[PDB]
Amino acid sequence: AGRKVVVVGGGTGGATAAKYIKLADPSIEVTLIEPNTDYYTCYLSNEVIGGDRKLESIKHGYDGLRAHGIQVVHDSATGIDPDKKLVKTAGGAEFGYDRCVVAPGIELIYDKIEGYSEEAAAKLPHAWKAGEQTAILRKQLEDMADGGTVVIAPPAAPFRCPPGPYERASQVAYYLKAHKPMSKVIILDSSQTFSKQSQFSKGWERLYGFGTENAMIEWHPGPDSAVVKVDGGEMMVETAFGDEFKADVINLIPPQRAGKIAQIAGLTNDAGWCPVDIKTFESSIHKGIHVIGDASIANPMPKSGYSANSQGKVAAAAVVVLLKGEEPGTPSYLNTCYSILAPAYGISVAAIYRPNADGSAIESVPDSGGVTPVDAPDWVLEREVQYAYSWYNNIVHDTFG
Amino acid sequence: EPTAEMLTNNCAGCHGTHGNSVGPASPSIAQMDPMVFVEVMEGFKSGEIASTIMGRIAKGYSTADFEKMAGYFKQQTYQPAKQSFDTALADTGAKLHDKYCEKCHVEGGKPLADEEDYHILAGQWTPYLQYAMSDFREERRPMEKKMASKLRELLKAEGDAGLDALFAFYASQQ
Ligand SMILES: *Cc1cc2c(cc1C)nc1c(=O)[nH]c(=O)nc-1n2C[C@@H](O)[C@@H](O)[C@@H](O)COP(=O)(O)OP(=O)(O)OC[C@H]1O[C@@H](n2cnc3c(N)ncnc32)[C@H](O)[C@@H]1O
Ligand code: HEC
Ligand code: HEC
Repeated sequence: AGRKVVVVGGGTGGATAAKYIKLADPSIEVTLIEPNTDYYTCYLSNEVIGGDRKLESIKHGYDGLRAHGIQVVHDSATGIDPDKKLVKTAGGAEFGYDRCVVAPGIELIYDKIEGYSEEAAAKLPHAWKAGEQTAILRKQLEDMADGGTVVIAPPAAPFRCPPGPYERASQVAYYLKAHKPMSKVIILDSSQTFSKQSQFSKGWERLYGFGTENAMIEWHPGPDSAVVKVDGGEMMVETAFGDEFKADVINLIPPQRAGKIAQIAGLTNDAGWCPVDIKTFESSIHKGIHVIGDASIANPMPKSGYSANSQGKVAAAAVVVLLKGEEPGTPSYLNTCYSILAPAYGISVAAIYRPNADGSAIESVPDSGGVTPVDAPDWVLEREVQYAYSWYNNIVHDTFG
Repeated sequence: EPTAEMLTNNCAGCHGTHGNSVGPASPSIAQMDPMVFVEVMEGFKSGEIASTIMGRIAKGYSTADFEKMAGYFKQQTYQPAKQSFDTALADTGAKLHDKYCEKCHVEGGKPLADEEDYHILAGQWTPYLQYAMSDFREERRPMEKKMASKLRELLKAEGDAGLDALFAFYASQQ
């Protein structure tokens, strides 16, 4: 019917819910509010940083879904307050919505590491949103002195695509070899264990040295080594156990939470992530808004691009049929995060989820999913890189379309 | 239980919206014989067909879901993967295909929706098919005894140049 659904945010999650909604029943005018021109991906940016992928490759327009019956008004949302179902944006526009899909991403919390700021980002970069940021870090790695040390500092708790820091360390290490088995990646982490750890370690052993300590990657555990609340353009970071690591390129990855607009609107809870209903992704706080995967609390679904896409669908379907018809049904969601470690070595973790029993509770269907077995043969590791690319090419087409 | 389309939504990530994979290596699974689909899918599940990940994926679904799903993929239209084939070889492929594969690989191995049974090979992504054969020649995948013979002894009267020629020919069929 002639409905307006407003989708705030037009990245993986937002875009997926936008097109699939228009797609699902073309009489609904779907407006997609997004501050900017281009979507730079981040799910394969570390390959730009490693040097094999041009930054051009991960830039993507809205022309696709736009020319698909979606009005892409480039503007930042500013407020949203329900009751009288309006959405306001930094320049004077208020769009009425019958239902709204908020998909803002991660707000990074600079504060948490005293020394770091919004303006420190430009010199010591978290490339955890991509574009410009990925380029800074690439310039710094191209600019590093052979011998130069790079440190990478994972937050902990919930962050976006967990193997991210370690695939970055692999990609970086992959490059550094350009500067002679003479350089070093140092990861100062906030956690005891980590995602696809044994496969990551086996990989590192195999490629960049690792037990050898005539090795190019060093992993330093956590909470101790959690790079806290100090770093400075003296080019030093200081962990929570007070050691000082001086390094030529440091990449601080700050703690994250639901994007800002989710906080203005009232969608976050105690943790600073938005509570959603697992069947339809409608907010358990304000009705008529659906928040998707990053900014939402989705039981073990890792905060990833894939998860965003899936949820996007469950959302798209959930609203459109709920919007103007009847009772939506049950869903299945899926995730797999891929990590390429060297052009020929790739691993993956994959999982299938289902509304476990009844109500809110997403639980992986038992006996399924997993990550590339550690005893994987050459062909698996070699093939997976190609299936990683394929996953990329396909998901950025499924999504903007 | 979810609709076929709910379950099939979540595969778009790796082999295209509707099963038609964009580059460079995932298989398109759009027009797929629903019978071949549960065989393969349940094979992946059991481990008998060597996968890099589909055994992990497959193991979370069960036969009826493979049926809802094959029901869902059967109605799509397959789209040939536009990729580069060899001209000089495109030809020789055809010839060799008749003489060794044509028995079961229906009219260039195309997705003929000719009611039942067929193995789609025209317009499928070359890297995949190259891998496909590797799992065969190496005995990672169950291979039917005639499928073998023609490949295993006969095709190899041409040697690897043979397979090259076949790979170029299925790719010309766009
Ligand atoms: C950065 C990173 C993340 C990764 C990753 C590696 C890195 C280095 N690797 C991944 C991988 O291999 N596989 C994956 O499946 N994902 C990976 N990811 C995860 C990550 O990229 C995804 O989680 C993420 O892109 C998708 O999450 P999302 O859909 O929730 O959000 P987004 O960042 O994609 O876009 C949100 C969108 O919202 C816009 N926006 C913000 N605030 C507003 C307002 N006020 N109004 C309107 N628009 C607004 C924002 O600009 C952004 O485009
Ligand atoms: C990426 C993480 C995948 C997801 C999610 C799904 N599939 Fe998949 N599929 C993928 C690859 C890389 C391959 C090759 C096999 C391997 O693991 O090495 C495939 C292949 C298939 C096939 C076989 C097609 C053929 O030509 O023989 C089928 C039947 C298939 N995939 C089905 C399928 C379905 C129904 C999924 C959604 C639930 C699904 N796949 C997800 C990678 C990925
Ligand atoms: C008749 C029996 C044959 C012959 C003469 C050939 N093939 Fe094909 N093939 C056949 C079957 C029943 C199957 C399924 C697997 C099984 O044996 O259980 C296949 C499958 C393929 C595939 C893989 C398809 C996929 O899953 O994507 C390929 C790539 C393939 N066959 C190729 C092929 C070629 C090149 C042949 C001529 C030398 C050939 N086959 C012969 C059955 C038969």
